[PDB]
Amino acid sequence: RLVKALEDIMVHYDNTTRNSLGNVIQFIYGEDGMDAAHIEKQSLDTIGGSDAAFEKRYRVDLLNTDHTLDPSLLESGSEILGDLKLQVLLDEEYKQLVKDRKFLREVFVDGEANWPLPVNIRRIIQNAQQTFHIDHTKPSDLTIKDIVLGVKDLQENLLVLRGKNEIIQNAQRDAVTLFCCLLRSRLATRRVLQEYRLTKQAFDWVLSNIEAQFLRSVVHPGEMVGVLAAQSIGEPATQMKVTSGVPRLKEILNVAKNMKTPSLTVY
Amino acid sequence: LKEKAIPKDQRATTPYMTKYERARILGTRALQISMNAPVFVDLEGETDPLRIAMKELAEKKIPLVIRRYLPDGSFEDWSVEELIVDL
Amino acid sequence: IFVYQNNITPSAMKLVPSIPPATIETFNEAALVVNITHHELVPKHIRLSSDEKRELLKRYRLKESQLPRIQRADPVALYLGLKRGEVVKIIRKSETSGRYASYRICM
Amino acid sequence: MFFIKDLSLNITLHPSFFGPRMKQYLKTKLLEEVEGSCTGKFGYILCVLDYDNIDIQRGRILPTDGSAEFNVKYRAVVFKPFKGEVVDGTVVSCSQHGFEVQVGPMKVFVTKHLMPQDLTFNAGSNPPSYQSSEDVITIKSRIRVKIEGCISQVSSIHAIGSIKEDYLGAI
Amino acid sequence: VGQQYSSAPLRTVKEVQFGLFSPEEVRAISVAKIRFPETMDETQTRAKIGGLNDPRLGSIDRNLKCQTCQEGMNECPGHFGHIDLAKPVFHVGFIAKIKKVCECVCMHCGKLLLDEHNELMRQALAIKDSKKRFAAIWTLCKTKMVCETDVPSEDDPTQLVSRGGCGNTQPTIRKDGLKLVGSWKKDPELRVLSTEEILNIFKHISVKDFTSLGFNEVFSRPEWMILTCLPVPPPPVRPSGEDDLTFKLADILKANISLETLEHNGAPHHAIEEAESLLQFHVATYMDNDIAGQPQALQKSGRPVKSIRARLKGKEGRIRGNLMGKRVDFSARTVISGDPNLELDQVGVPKSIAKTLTYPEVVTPYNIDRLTQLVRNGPNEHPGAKYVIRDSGDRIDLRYSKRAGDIQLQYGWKVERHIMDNDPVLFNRQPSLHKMSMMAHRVKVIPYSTFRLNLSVTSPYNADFDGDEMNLHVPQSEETRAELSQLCAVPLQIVSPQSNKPCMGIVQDTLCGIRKLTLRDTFIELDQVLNMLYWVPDWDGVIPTPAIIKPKPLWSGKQILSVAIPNGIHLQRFDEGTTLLSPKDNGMLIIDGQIIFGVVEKKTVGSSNGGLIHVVTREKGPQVCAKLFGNIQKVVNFWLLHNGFSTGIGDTIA
Amino acid sequence: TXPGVTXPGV
Amino acid sequence: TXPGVTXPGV
Amino acid sequence: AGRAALYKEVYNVIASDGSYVNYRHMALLVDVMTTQGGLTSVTRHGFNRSNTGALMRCSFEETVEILFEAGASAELDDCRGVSENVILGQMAPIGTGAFDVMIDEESLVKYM
Amino acid sequence: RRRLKKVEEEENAATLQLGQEFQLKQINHQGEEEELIALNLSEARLVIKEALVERRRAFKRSETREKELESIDVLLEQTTGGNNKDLKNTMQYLTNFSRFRDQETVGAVIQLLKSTGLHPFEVAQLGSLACDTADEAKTLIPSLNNKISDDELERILKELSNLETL
Amino acid sequence: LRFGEMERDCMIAHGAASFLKERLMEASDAFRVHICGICGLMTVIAKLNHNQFECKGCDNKIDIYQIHIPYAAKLLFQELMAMNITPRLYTDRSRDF
DNA sequence: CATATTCTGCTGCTGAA
RNA sequence: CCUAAGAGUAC
DNA sequence: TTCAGCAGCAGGTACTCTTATTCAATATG
Ligand SMILES: [Mg+2]
Ligand SMILES: [Zn+2]
Ligand SMILES: [Zn+2]
Ligand SMILES: [Zn+2]
Repeated sequence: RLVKALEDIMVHYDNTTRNSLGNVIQFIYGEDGMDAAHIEKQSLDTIGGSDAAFEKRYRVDLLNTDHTLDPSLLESGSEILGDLKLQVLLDEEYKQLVKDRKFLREVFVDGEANWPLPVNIRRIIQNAQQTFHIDHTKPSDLTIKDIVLGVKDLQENLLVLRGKNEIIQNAQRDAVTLFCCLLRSRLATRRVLQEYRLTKQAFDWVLSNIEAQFLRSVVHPGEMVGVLAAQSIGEPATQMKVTSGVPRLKEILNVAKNMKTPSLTVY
Repeated sequence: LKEKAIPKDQRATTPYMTKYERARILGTRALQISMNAPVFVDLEGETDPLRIAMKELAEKKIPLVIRRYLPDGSFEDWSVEELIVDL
Repeated sequence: IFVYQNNITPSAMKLVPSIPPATIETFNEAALVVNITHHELVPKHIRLSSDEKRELLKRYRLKESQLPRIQRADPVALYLGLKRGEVVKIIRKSETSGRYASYRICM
Repeated sequence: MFFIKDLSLNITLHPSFFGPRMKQYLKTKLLEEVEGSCTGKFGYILCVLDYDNIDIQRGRILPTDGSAEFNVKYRAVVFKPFKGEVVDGTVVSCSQHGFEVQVGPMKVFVTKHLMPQDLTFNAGSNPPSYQSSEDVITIKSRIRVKIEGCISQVSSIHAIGSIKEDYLGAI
Repeated sequence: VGQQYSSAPLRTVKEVQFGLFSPEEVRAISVAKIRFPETMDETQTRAKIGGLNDPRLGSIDRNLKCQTCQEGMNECPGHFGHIDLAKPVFHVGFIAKIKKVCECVCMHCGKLLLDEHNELMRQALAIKDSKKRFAAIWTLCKTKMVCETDVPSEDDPTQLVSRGGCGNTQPTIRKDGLKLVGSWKKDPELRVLSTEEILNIFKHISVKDFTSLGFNEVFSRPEWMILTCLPVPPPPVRPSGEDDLTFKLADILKANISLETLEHNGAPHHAIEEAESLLQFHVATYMDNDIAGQPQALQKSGRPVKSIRARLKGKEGRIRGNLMGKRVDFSARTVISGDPNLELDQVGVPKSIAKTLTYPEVVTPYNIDRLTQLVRNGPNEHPGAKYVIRDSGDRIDLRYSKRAGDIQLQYGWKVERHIMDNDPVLFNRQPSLHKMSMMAHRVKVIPYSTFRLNLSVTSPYNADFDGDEMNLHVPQSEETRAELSQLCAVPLQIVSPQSNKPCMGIVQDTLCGIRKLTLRDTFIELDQVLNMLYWVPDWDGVIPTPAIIKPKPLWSGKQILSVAIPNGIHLQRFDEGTTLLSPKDNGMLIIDGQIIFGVVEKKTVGSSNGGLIHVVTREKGPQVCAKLFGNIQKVVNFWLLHNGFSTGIGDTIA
Repeated sequence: TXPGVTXPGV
Repeated sequence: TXPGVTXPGV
Repeated sequence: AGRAALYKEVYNVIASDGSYVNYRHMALLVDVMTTQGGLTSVTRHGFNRSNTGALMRCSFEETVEILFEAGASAELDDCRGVSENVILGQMAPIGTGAFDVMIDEESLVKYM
Repeated sequence: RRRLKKVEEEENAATLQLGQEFQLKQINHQGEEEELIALNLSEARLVIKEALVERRRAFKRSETREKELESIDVLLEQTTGGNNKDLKNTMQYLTNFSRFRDQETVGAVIQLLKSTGLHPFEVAQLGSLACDTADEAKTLIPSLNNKISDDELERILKELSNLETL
Repeated sequence: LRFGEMERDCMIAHGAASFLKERLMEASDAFRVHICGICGLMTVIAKLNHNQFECKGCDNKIDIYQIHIPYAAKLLFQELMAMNITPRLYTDRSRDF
């Protein structure tokens, strides 16, 4: 029954999910436009932890001493202190991180940090570390402006929708906002310069691989997602106070006016 | 049909080739090679039509264009030359 | 908007539809005690303008009937005073992408 | 009468024919297939205009077949006889029932019932001719004829004419 | 031989337009008029002219061509006949609809009861979809029992505007079996609404009226719901022991002849009505034998008659049993056994199955030679060829052809030859609940009567080896073969969209061994190390430096298993209580393809998210992941073979 | 329903 | 109604 | 809110035995069930009554009645669904069939 | 639409019911609409000559009645091959019944008939048939009846007869 | 072997449309039938040896097409026609998507 | 003497107080 | 050859 | 300001094998 119901659902070339009549079921597949096979569980580092831990992990102050960065971290470590434009860049990066923290806490109420996202940033960082032989002792060649602008450009390059109008652009920004939050959480200036210690070419390689992997993870138009969903629901059901399992699935799919255990939850 | 055809300068589809597009391109090219179509790439001795088509796709010598259909009937013509094969 | 205590007599319901463009909407007090739109299961509903509806149908190449439907008896549709043919943008906090924007047409 | 009209033909090409001269093969197969043809929808098709760049379009591969289906669009000159239309012609044959006059690529059979009583058949003359007191209509004789009946035969269109109207007959 | 060449243009169906036959359309398309219930003439050797098996409808014998199209049974689609019914009868499937339509339209003047002057009729007629329009029009007009020759004015209900009404009272209509009975409100009179008067009132419905009722002017007019000419399907529809439909059509003709003779010779209305009811019952049971309440029309042998509706519906019906799911050729089915020595994407195919299933390879200059050799081999040995498809449509069978001499292959011909190694084949276990239960494997011809598959691929198939049977399908074209290899391939299905995690993993013995091999106690001496290194097909040829060099060179199991792990893989999983040092040897740390620490078990090499399988397939590719499956299986199976594992009663004793 | 799961109705 | 879908009424 | 509750119920059913299914599959299911403005069931009375083509509607259940209604109403079947092309034995516009492959004369001449 | 079976008026040139596909306006291959231009015998002859000479030039890169017949035969055999009996007969018919000679006269005639603002079929019939007087032309072509005034038709036919050459 | 409904659904999920078409047509039943563009019915008399195509009733001879449908589909359409339902098969779109 | 016929799962009121 | 029934095989 | 009259029976996916039979009884050419 499920497969017959969902058989005509397909992802079309405008990334919309439509049936045989052309009716839109989802304006983008899975509300993110990503293939399920390219999704892995990753930790969003901004939603969890404490405020002090968050500031220690992310905040960088070029003009004060409480949250400054060690000048040995980067090559221009003694000349960037006292700079103002770079301080503006750090301020906006941290403001964006705070906004991302608030947004993630608004999305996931339980504060769960491990959620399925397409591109595994951790493995890309590890691959760069093993490929370029980061010695963890030489000061980083990167400039902070390079890091911030590269992150912004990489976000601009993560295209799910290619349209050139306000509706498609806004939908594109909506479809990548969670992955963009993950990218900013991982590729932060303090984290890059301290925890990972990227070089210039290592950072550029990380950016390029993130872009390539994100573009590779996009759902392919023509995917018969309706049958995939129906089978992905039916097969675990075959593997199988309140009724559960096959009878409850029957009561859900067959929208039954009367069910065995009608329960209500009050907070 | 002029209204159906979206102009090339404002195609809104991905510049990458889908897995279904690649599979159909390889199948069509192999079926053409099996039926004595001219080969546009120099063979290194391979006799399988499928791997001949794979070699043709690797260096972009497949003279086919994908007509991708939008749900309203409009279509976009993407040449195999300009389609990026990342997978 | 008419707010009543218990019920409206059927002899008064029939004259609720007045001369256009005046639309009379009747609401029961018991149903208005709890604001449905504050439930975390209820996402954000924003009524789209005629220009916005035209732009949405143009950019997505959609017809009148190819959009997802919202009944003209849905509690949110009554809350926002939807009339038929008007499209509501639905902002949803999705767990795959942080923001999702759907659209539902009134029927 | 003569017109020029927009026509489209569907041509299927085998996979073996997709060499650099695909355009030339398509154009040559358009010829010999529609050139000098007859159909009830458009009458006679005599020649194709604007041969320099005939719109061949892309060409769609038939799935599971490999043959490409082209929708070639072109300008074609058409000679469609119409009911009750006057056209000039050259008489090529005469018989008891009527006479056959050559109009363009077609032969129009004008019956003996559709002539004035003064014009009468004469099989004694060699060749037989529709002779009158004032003139004689022989082989290779000009005549203006109003076509009033056409029967659609795909192999060769047939028409029936008349010269009863005023100033209809030999010029 | 298939079907010979036809000059008609080849197109695909773009739109299917449904509708009803007009009686004149049936009379126009019918190639013969059926008048005799007997299917065979008095000689009992020929099809009777005018009978139900008229040769103009199609040939019932292979030896004869169809009298209409002059084609064989293979080509002839069958041409319809028509039976001219003496009196109109109700189409059973439309009776309810008829009951609705006649309840929406005045039974005397044939006009819709509530015109646009009714306020609710503007709302009802404005509905777009025809079904909803008809539902609204019916549920509002069924309660009106007067034609309303005069109606209150739309501007104000003071003056009266006169439409074309007749003022008669509409009857309340019920169905009593296959007939409609109308009760007129007493000024109640009960009488049967004759099909003739219903057809007359349906033919008088205006175009606007019935197009507002959901009908179409061209494709379905309401009066076409009444049967006056029955289309007789050709013998292809009812092949022969006569078919049930043939007996039903014979009964229909018998009833039609009886009614015709009774009407012509003059008879009481009782006998005429009885014959009419018999004809209606026969027609209805011919179209639908499962009418509720009425007794089923029994076949000659005392069993229910299979109607057209019974043929279409059900699991074994036309749609579900022959179109949505049909029996296909080039398929095999046999028992499955496990093979640790096969690749993940490799399936063992019995030699006999490979000899029966065949693939058509197009003769090409690149493969003219090898195909020729297969043609020389014949069908009785493997590898070989079973058929040669000539470009003229003739098919040379390799059996009974060695007498004729050697066959010269020409470009464009086809060699239908035994499936060989590395042939992409679809492989299935049914019920096949998901797409991973139907995957593309590569053929490996084996000399035993069972399908052999990797142990890791049994998990998506939900397959055991206690008698399970599995199915094998072979593509018969290059496009299907290519998309089978590039879309449905087993390595591509390693990570499933079902749970964004691998569906295949190390299972059963290979799992147990991989736990025993990766223990800290497990030390492997030089000879077994060399054997295990050689057992890895892609081993680079360098012997790893032993974990212990003196006083005796010993390799650990982790060191040997790290050879199978591809270079460049980093995995770090922290289990319960594990530290950077692993006192319990739990968790997992692999750096650059070397197992730094951790006992390898279900959490590492199983079908789990973030495990070795997932990391390898997301870093190096599905082919590398399948090769990892093979390498790990080979090394662990060899070690477990030379180490041993058991279980007994003492293992259950405390 | 059906049967099973007449109609409704009949 | 009917029955089904007495009357109404009776 | 009904769609969100339906997804939560389906997810509870799936995760009752510890199994995990990606969000998009159940999201598609609950979006299909709620795309008509109300809760549409996976039953003969639900998805099989939407005007989505007589040939694919009849393939589920109530075949002959669906065909009769289509004949009476003179429905047009655009053959966009998978079942229509399966019944007609032609390539459905799914997967590899969601597009058309065409030959370019100019590109083929450009190669040689 | 898609009306099964066809009911339509019988074709009649006098009634100007040329056909469902011979209507006044036709969609060109560029996608826009153009008036159905109807070729008179001389204009059609020039069009055929231009098409054939252009085809001959493309294949190369890739007057009295007898000499014209020989020339058209040679050019026809050079341009096209077989199955041209219909085209040969049409070409000899055109060379026989030609009312205008070259580009200048046919251009003048076509612009003059365009200035008349009459139906393209009617102006093509005017150019096709070489009449003498006004009412004689009216009775030759029944589609001309009550479409233009007698004096205007007479004067335009006088200019046509003046443009009639050889 | 039965290529059932849900095996077809597995192939639909794979996206292998051409393999599904080959399974349902070439392997099982591939029937070439002649129809006309006037009425989509299969009432076209096709004398292939004589190269004659004629649909009686429509009185047409030049507007005939051929389609490849399963013989089960042809039998279904013919049974529908015997059941007073017209499955008119048209090879062109009368409506925009 | 051989052949024809007699267990689960849905729906629509209005009349009379 | 068809139909019906029964017995089982793997889920 | 408010409520009593019913009624109709199929039912997952593939696959193997066996067994009975498909009116009897009577009238008429
Ligand atoms: Mg088992
Ligand atoms: Zn036949
Ligand atoms: Zn009336
Ligand atoms: Zn027809």
